Amino acid sequence: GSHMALKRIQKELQDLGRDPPAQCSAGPVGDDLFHWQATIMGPPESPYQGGVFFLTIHFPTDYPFKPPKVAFTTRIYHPNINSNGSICLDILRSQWSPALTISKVLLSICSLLCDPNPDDPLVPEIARIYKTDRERYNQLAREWTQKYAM
Ligand SMILES: [Cl-]
Ligand SMILES: [Cl-]
Ligand SMILES: [Cl-]
Ligand SMILES: [Cl-]
Ligand SMILES: [Cl-]
Ligand SMILES: [Cl-]
Ligand code: NA
Repeated sequence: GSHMALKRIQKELQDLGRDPPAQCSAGPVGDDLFHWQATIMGPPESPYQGGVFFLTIHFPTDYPFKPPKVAFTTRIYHPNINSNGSICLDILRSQWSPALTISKVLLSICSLLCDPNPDDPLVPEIARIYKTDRERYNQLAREWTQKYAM
């Protein structure tokens, strides 16, 4: 009894090894199954193309009924990800469902890199630039990718 999160995390880890993603990867940090690290590749047609971005993940005690805590540890220019690596994504808060897995979360973050959401922003200056001056947004996102993520 009382191994809800661990059993779920172990099952996700097993499944991940059997049929992993292409654009991202993840796994536990040593013996601590509650602490994972992940990598996301900048999506190919996005201004993040060529970049490699690292993330840290902590699963809560009541996983899968509460969402994982996920943050970037690589700098990225994006309206939903701030300079501390915090991420604003609905499925990490009010739209979490136990149906979601860490692989699905990571793929959703990849989708968010492809298609930022300035209506749920975390960095208002970037949200405004994205919404109204896409050329500038793309150029800055490319420069940040080249400075920090290659
Ligand atoms: Cl159990
Ligand atoms: Cl297996
Ligand atoms: Cl909890
Ligand atoms: Cl665009
Ligand atoms: Cl540089
Ligand atoms: Cl620098
Ligand atoms: Na968008």
